[PDB]
Amino acid sequence: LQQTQAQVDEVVDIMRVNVDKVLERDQKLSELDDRADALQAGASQFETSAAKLKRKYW
Amino acid sequence: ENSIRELHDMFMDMAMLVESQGEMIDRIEYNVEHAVDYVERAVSDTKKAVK
Amino acid sequence: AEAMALLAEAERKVKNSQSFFSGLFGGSSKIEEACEIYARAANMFKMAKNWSAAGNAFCQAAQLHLQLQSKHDAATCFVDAGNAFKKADPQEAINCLMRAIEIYTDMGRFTIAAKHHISIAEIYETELVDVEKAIAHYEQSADYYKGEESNSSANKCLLKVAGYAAQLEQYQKAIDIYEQVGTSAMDSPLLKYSAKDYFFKAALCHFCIDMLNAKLAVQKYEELFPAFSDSRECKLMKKLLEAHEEQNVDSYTESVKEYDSISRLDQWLTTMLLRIKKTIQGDEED
Amino acid sequence: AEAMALLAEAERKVKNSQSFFSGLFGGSSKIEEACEIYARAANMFKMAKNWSAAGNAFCQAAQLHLQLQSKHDAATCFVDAGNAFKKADPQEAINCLMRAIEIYTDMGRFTIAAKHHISIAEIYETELVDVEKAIAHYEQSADYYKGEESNSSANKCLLKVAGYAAQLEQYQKAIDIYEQVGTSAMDSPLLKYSAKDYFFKAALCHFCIDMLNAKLAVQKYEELFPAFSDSRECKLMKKLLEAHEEQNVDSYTESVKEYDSISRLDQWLTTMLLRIKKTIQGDEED
Repeated sequence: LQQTQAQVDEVVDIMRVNVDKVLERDQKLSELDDRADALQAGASQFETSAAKLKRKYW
Repeated sequence: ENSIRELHDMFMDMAMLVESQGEMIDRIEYNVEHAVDYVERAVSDTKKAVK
Repeated sequence: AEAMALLAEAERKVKNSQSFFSGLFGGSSKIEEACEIYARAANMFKMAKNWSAAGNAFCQAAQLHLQLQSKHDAATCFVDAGNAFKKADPQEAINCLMRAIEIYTDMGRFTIAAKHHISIAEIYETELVDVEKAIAHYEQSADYYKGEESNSSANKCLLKVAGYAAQLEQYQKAIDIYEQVGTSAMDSPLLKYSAKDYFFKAALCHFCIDMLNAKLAVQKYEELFPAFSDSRECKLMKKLLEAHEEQNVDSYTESVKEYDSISRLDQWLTTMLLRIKKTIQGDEED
Repeated sequence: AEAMALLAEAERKVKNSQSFFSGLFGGSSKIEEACEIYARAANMFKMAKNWSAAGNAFCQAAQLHLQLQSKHDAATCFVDAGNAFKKADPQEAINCLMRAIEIYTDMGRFTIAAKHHISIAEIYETELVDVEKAIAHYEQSADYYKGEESNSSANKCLLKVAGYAAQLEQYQKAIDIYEQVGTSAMDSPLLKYSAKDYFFKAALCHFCIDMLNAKLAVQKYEELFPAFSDSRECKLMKKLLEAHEEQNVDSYTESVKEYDSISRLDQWLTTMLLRIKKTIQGDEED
């Protein structure tokens, strides 16, 4: 029972290592949104700029 | 059982957290190819604006 | 070396000319040069820890781009200006976030519109407490996220609606929210172990709703009552709402801690529990 | 704002010029202005919650934009026309996306053809239920995703094929699909843990088979049976094979008497439970 207690408390700490991960998870989930949202307009407007460009130089 | 309940709290936190993150992955699924659907489609006309 | 000179030097140049300064062309390359001076100005204001003229500089940098050809990078500069005064205390940022909405909403960009429409409600509730408009924007933005069917963004909006429909005390609408979202979740393995959390969130929303809808919504949502977080919902709720039907608060208060012994309570639940406990107490006097 | 005047001023403005209206150059400036305004108009109807009228506003904008020469964003206007009736109640988004996908592949392209072919498949599975066609949509679309090494949907849409196909009608496809996913699942160091339920799905489909064909997968598969999560895959099976083979029910049913607690059972698992015991009925029920 106590052998298992020690083993399981090691595994409490493996979950605490997952807690050490989860801030590194969530902040990166944030900043990848913080790029994708800003990427969306620069991606969007370039076809419109292309239309503005190619009407002239045929 | 209490110790396993403590890790169980951290794990229902873990799994429902990465669950909730899966919606930001859904907005990736938007902004992964709709981003391509603008960009590659625009360069299909700028590369052909030389024509 | 600051941009207060850059603003006035481009403000000399921002004239709408009727002279040889235009000639035949306007000032198109000139006004792009000018708006680049405003761009560089508005960046170094944030670099200089200003936070109050900086977002104003982004406002003006975009403002002198609005009437040219494209409100678009001017709209992103309004998004940046919404990111300007937001860290700061002034409310100018929300106005720029409106400007972004009636550019992106006006243009077909409901996605990014919903991306910061939620942040507006985050400010109307967390910072600039106007919580019925915060909730109206969580609800409106969730309507947009369900427009493109991005579901859990809308559900993250609906918790800020519904979870703050408890302290705004419209329980009738609180239970009107978790049903259609959580009965849609048993098919999903993505949330099924979470779905019974939501039908604790549906179930414990009482205005003293003592119908057997609480005894039936737990069943339509088919739910093994020997589920072991439904032991923390269903038979929990049996002891919580049979003792109310016993008119007996003491074993209620002992068993709510017995729940605390097996799953600790948080803010929204605990506040609604003391709320319903007030209802139970005020019913047990008479 | 104008739900009608933008239309009325653009319908008198769309006409081919073999007349005094011809002059020097085309009216492609006029229909360009008109289609940009139709885009704004379908926006203002969707903003005004008019997803039928908005969706049809996308339909004219989406079809008239091809008339100058713009196959690029007419595909996007087709997806928007599809999204409107996808959000609204009825069908006919099915035609917006079937107009979309063919033109997208006619560009010289593969991916988004499949990424909305799955959208039609989701509609024809969940909503406009045509699973004998939606599963073909998953099938050809997963053929495209296979030929692009987008292994995600390549495995996924196949799983959508087999999970309904096995129970309803196709049997050798069940194990062939769950083995095609299972081999390359065992391959990658990312994938070989998802293979456990994949070979569970390969095993527990019985095809009017009484046998240990699942045990043929056991002495095939890299279980490493000191991994006990596959004992909820095959020791489950090592009971129920001989329960079904000795035509016995109080051991077969006992397997889920104990397995319902240690694994929540969704609709497909219990329907397959009922499937193998229909084979038990055909073994027993006179």
